[PDB]
Amino acid sequence: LRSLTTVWAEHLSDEVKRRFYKNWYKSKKKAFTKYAKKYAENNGASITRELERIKKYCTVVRVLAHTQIRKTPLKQKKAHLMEIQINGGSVADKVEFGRSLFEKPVTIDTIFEKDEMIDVIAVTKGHGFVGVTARWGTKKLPRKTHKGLRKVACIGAWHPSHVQWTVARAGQMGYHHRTSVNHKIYRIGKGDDEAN
Amino acid sequence: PSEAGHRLYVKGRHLSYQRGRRNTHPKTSLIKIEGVDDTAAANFYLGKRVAYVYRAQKEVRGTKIRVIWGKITRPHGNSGVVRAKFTHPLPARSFGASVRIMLYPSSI
Amino acid sequence: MRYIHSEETIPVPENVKVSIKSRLVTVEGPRGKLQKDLSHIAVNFSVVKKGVIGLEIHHGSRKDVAALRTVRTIINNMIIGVTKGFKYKMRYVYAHFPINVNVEKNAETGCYEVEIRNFIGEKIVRKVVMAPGVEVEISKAQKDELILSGNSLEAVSQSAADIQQICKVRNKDIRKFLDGIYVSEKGNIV
Amino acid sequence: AEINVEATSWRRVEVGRVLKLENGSLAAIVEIIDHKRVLADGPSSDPKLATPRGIVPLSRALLTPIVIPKLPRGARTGAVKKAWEAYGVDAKWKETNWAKKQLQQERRQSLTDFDRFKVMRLKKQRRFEERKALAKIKAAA
Amino acid sequence: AKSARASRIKENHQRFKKNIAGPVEAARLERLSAKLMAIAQASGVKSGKSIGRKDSSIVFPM
Amino acid sequence: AGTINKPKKPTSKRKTTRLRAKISKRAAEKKRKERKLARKNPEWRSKLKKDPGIPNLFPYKERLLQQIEEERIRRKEEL
Amino acid sequence: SSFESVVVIDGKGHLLGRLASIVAKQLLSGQKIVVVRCEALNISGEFFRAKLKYHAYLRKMTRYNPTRGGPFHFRAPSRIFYKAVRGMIPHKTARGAAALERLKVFEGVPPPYDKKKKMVVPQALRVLRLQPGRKYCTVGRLSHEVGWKYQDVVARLEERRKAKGAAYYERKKLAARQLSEAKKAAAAKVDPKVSEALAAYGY
Amino acid sequence: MGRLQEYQVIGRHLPTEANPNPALYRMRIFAPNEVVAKSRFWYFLRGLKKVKKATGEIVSVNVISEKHPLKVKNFGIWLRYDSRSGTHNMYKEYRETSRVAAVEAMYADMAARHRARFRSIHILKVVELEKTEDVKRPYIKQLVAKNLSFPLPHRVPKISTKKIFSAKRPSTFS
RNA sequence: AACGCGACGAUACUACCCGCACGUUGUAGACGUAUAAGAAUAGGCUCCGGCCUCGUAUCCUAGCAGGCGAUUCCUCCGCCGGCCUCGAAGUGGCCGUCGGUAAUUCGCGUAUUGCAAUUUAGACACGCGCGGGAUCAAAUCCUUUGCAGACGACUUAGAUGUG
RNA sequence: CAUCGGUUCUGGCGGGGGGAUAAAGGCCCAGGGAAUGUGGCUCCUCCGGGAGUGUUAUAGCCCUGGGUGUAAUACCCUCGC
Repeated sequence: LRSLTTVWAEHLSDEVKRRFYKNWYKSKKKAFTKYAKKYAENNGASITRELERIKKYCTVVRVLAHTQIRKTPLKQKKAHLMEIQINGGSVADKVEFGRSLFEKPVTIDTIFEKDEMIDVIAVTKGHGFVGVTARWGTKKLPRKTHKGLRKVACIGAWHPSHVQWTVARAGQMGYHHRTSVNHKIYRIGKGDDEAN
Repeated sequence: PSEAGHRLYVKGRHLSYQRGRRNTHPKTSLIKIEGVDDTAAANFYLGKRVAYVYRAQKEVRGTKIRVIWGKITRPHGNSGVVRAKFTHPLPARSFGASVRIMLYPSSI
Repeated sequence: MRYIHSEETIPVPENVKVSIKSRLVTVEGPRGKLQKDLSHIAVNFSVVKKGVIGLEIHHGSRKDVAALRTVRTIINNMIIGVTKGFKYKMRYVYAHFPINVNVEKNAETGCYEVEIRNFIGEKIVRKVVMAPGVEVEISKAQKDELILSGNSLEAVSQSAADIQQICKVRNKDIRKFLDGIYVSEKGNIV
Repeated sequence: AEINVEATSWRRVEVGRVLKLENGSLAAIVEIIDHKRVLADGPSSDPKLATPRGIVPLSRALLTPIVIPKLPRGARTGAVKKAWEAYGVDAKWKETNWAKKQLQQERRQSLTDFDRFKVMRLKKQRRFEERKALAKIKAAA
Repeated sequence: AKSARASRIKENHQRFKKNIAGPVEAARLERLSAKLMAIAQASGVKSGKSIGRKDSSIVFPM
Repeated sequence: AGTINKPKKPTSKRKTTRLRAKISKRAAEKKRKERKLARKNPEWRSKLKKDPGIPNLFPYKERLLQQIEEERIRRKEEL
Repeated sequence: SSFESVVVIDGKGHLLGRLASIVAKQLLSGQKIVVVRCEALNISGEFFRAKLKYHAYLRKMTRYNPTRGGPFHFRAPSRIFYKAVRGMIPHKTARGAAALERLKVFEGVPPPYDKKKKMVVPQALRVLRLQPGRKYCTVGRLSHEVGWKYQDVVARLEERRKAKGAAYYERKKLAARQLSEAKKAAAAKVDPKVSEALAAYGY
Repeated sequence: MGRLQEYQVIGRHLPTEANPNPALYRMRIFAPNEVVAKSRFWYFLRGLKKVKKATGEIVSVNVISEKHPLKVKNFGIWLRYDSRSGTHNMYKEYRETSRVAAVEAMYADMAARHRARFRSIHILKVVELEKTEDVKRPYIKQLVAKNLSFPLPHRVPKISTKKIFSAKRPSTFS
């Protein structure tokens, strides 16, 4: 798969603009400024050309969505942006749907439902540099073992004259990308509901 | 105006030196001449001069182009490959390089 | 040794039309048409006589010559299929649990589907889908009989084999448990 | 009973079949030895088409549509020659599209440089007037 | 025991998918799509209708 | 067997110098031993070998036996 | 023996080893070689023999670390052809690398090689080499069974390319016809001396 | 085994006071040349009459050309060859225009079908079949049949090996 | 893939783009470095007449390395603009303007490079220049954070604020 | 570059000798023989072609001897340009 084009909205927030910057406080915030002029010049002929191109040549359509991080108690001001695929219908239907969804908030209850069983993609809690006993569940050596007991006694007793990739070694444990499946949604509670 | 070319030589490719399976003698080179496939066809080009043309970095006597000259000595094998002897042996980087076989000295 | 020339003859009825192009034999008759690609065997097709197909091979080996008889029999089977058709009749018997067989025709495929229930009291439903062009009917003259008919002998017999094979008794003595569906009679429709 | 068979029809070696060799010589089958060697004789009076009587392989020979009818199997040079000027093999061979192509090939290979320049200039005449004709057909539709 | 890759278990799961969970997932899917559509609806060169050109190589550079 | 989808360890055809020399030594020892057993062999051997004869499909074999009888009669008459 | 800037070879109907040897000799001689449509390439013998060969090749891997030094199994037909070519070339030499940089292999016929003339190699053609009755297999089919994912994408791209080539074919047929009546109409206005001299010389 | 010329080799034992005129012996040898002809003649003389080269001498060596090299003939060959089992007869039939070509083809086919070399093959009789009725083998009976005319399917066209690249797909129909 | 690739945003300068002005700038190596059906090979192609071993073919190919001037021709090529079109790594078709153009013939020049010496001639990328058109940006160190961490690295925040 | 000398590679041309004074083969003369039966004749048919007869006719072939002929040519040797 190869991305052919992307189509951006006319107005975007500062929290999603912060995703393109590392020193936003020192930045002049010039991002997307000349791109906003393409909605004005030639009555959007260029952006209409990208819309016709995306209707004609592509087979998979993904919207870009950012999370409103200002409504959370987190100290972070830079928002999280991802690609969300549109499934079902034809390519023209997907493009019209995305263009209708531009600059618009989509809540959680219209993407997911109560009783739906979904998948969770996240990152594991980091633990730093971890020995083999907690890293792999290996058996501890007996008490006062020479050069340590939280180790593996034989990393090799046999040929090759090398350490194999399947032998347990100490290192970073945690902070791994994980995709877990089959998670039931018990409730989708509403923010404006005072008794959710 | 004229839309014609100006080529008065015949093209060739320099394959390798005279060699065995291991030992290699750079004193004699092996060439394909364009359009020859037989020993009888290669027998025409015996004694013809041959020039290999390359470019350098420095400007000496009004040119950045140097030529090494030689002559075709004898046929080689059955596929029209010819042996060439030069004043200086060819660079080994020139394996696959194009060479210019002259039409002179002519016996026509 | 390599055989200089070998030939075979195929008689063709008057109502049968045969078209051969790039070893793709089309046989058309009163009951329909049949198509079969025979480009995997080196054979020269010719019209040696009115109503006679000539199969020829030149400078071939014994296996290449012996393939001509298989070619002849497949072509004659196509002719018999478009002319008279093929009919396989099978019987199903049971000891204690009556086998409930049901035949329907799927609209969106056009093919026949047969569901078998209560095979030695099993709660699963065995669904077998016939090849296209094969018709399955319940016999009304006799008891516990399926009739399969078609133009393709291979398709009809393969569907009969699949119906026989879906009802296999598992982990039991076959001398005592005689349950199953068995192919009984083979012949032509007319 | 309607039969429509679309198949191939090879030229078939037989007593009297005329073969063209690689040197331009022409011969005729007089006897069949095996499927890879045949006995051929060329009795033509033209030296370019002449072939001495003897064995030739089928791989060293080609197939021409000329067949001498009713030629006896194993006929000697005199009988084959009587059949040859009875049938006029040379005239039909010259009428065939092959011998035109090889004759055109010597008319190419025998050219002097002056002949090549004349070919170029006469071709330029023909192509100029053919380009004019090309303009007329392109302008019409 | 039969594995997760067993053909019989795979066929049983396929029958389950087509006959039982299928209508439930379809009904949830269509109602969620209805809500999402409700929120969503709540010259050629000079106009962009014609797809013109925008404002390492596969071939050998010659 | 499941050779197609799961092949096993290949059988090497690359001979080793030690195995080649050992096979050559055993082979030469085998010819020497067969020479010794041929010299010491007590099995009876015919002075005249079993003549295979003349093939039956030979079209002129009856003519050859005609010349055989004629030559034998001529030799008997001469002697 | 003809020197070209670059030679494009359709991979359809060719034999892997013979085509690889020929193009390796051309690359080491100095001829630039591009091979297209490696999915339609052919290998002689029955298909299960090639399956044996590729699964035996799959068996090999570096035991202590498969991420370095091991035989890396490229499943693409073009990359299998590239491995066969590379095995016939001293690839660990500078001359070998400078020859290998003159080769490009692709699945299907990507543009702009779709609008370029394709050569065929008679010394590697199946119809000119193999005996009738002998079995043959497809490199694309082998790749699809051993894990190449892009058989159907190449199939539909080749389908659309064949449709466009068909359109170019009726355009070329129309041009060929109108050129034929152009020559026939111009033949009346040709000078007879020019006609006789050109016929005598051979055109 | 090569360009075989056929030789009549005649030899005898050296004259002696006891036998002033020894008997002459003539054999027909298919040999590459005259040296091999004399060598095989002396070898068969050791095998038959026990006459040595030291005690004998060659009287005549003559080259026997075919009477009709331009006439297609059928040859029946009666032969004895040595294999690991021992001595074996064969009768075989060939189709050539000369005895030398028949014997060369017999050597080549015998080596290809049974791995016999020149020193392990003894030619006993090579006879020209005077009638077509005497032909026994089916692969010669099919060639001496009535009005035999056959096509040539799938002929690979002649393309020069130095012509590496072709601009069109060749046809295999002529 | 840290020597695989794509899309997008912002890009201060000596940065970017356009024109010509050339390289003691570099290139596994220009010299016409010309040519698109698909498919089958015990069968194919077509103008529907017939044709098929053959690419041994087709295009182009003449003039100071290709000049100047006529006679003559409306043929070929190229740069731009418009309309379409080309997504497998995107480029071609038509129209219009402009410029060049032996298909025919003729006139003036060619010398002296001295009897051969690559025939210094093309493409891509790079650099120095002018004369113009367009744009006024980020990253890191520092402080802080603990969703992270041996140190690096990672998630954050620091420019008027829901800081 | 030309004329040379030594060594050597390659291409072509003109003659002589031998064999069975090659063997063939072409054209004649004289004999002898057969069908993978030519023409003719008879019998069947799908009217396309098949079955039977035999000694050249409205094709020819095989064997022997003689003439042209001290023919040419393949092969080997050999004199030169």
